[PDB]
Amino acid sequence: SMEMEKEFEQIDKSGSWAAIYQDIRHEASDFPCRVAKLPKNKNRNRYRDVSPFDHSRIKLHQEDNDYINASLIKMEEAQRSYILTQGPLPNTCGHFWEMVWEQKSRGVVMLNRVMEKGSLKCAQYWPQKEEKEMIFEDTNLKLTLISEDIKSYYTVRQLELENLTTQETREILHFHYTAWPDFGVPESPASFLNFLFKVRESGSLSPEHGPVVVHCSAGIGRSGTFCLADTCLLLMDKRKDPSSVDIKKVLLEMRKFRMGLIQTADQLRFSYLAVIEGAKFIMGDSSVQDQWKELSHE
Ligand SMILES: O=C(O)C(=O)Nc1sc2c(c1C(=O)O)CCNC2
Ligand SMILES: [Cl-]
Ligand SMILES: [Cl-]
Ligand SMILES: [Cl-]
Ligand SMILES: [Cl-]
Ligand SMILES: [Cl-]
Repeated sequence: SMEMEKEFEQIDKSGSWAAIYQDIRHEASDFPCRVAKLPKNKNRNRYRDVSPFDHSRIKLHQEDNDYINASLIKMEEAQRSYILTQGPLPNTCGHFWEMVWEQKSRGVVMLNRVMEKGSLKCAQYWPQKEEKEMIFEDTNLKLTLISEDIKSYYTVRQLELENLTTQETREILHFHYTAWPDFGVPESPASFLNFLFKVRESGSLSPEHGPVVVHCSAGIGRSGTFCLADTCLLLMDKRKDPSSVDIKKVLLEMRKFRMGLIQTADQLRFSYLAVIEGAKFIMGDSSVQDQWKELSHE
């Protein structure tokens, strides 16, 4: 029916997802990451092969060291921005919340678990109990769990972030997709889309706020899948025209701002599936959102 559906079926028939995905890797932008590779920043990076480009990196408003492994993905035509970052390290959780503060983000999207495949993919950067708030002494921020709503494959938390210097406080929404394997895919397009539209419905993507912060362990694989689907749905929505959306071109545009977005060919295949199914809602069938909520078994 849609032009991306036709392409999807042709790629499936010819079994060429791996070759399509490798073409994207071959054509993807390459820009320098000199700040990331400075010896003083070695312990601020989780993975030595995952670095922010200098031209798009988020700078901390600190005179000491402004480096965080985070990139501003600025989608000009779609008119949506995202900050993609790695899962914070035990020594960078203060930097992480400093970035959320300085960038005026309303939401944090977390697509991984703290422990995956027997390893620590992300530091425990938010408080798990209301009565045990966290204080980040290096960046002078306080973080309190206000409430949380646990569902079968995601959790939403309300956090309070306080600048202890000025005593201003902000409510941060934490959207935690808990059933997405590292280097894997979500269990259905339905559950992925149900989650994405929860983030959308919260207002956290509004241009009145700073860019939403999106992370997985590296800030590229699952994070890239999430952002590609959202931007493609937004572009389709802006024009009310599925055919104007070239998913591979959009992914290449995003990769001008951070390397390695979408880490497997199956994640690329999955993001086609999410966009194709999300298109039903965009183009005026709001009952599919109800089917997602049911099929996902919240
Ligand atoms: O968390 C993700 O979805 C993601 O992109 N993970 C990535 S990308 C990436 C790695 C990982 C990892 O978690 O081990 C290891 C080193 N190579 C690149
Ligand atoms: Cl250095
Ligand atoms: Cl977790
Ligand atoms: Cl495990
Ligand atoms: Cl960690
Ligand atoms: Cl890659």
